[PDB]
Amino acid sequence: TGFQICKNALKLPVLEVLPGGGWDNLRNVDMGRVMDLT
Amino acid sequence: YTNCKTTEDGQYIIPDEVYTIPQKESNLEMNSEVLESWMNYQSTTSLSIN
Repeated sequence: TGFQICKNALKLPVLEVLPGGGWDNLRNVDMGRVMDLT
Repeated sequence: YTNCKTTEDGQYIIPDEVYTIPQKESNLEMNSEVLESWMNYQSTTSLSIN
């Protein structure tokens, strides 16, 4: 799950915001991966 | 640091047991001011007699 391979192949920077990630609605803050991102 | 990660906007090398979620900025300036100035003046008498 290391994007470094093709971030190295083609020189673009990876997007920072990503949806596949849990989120606490009470504390209102991101929590952790849920949907895997390859 | 085995499969050594890196933050998405790659300018760091996080260890592969942590993940980051990037955002911020905030600042605030504020100042105040106070001045003054005062003055005064005089008095006079005179008598020339005889």
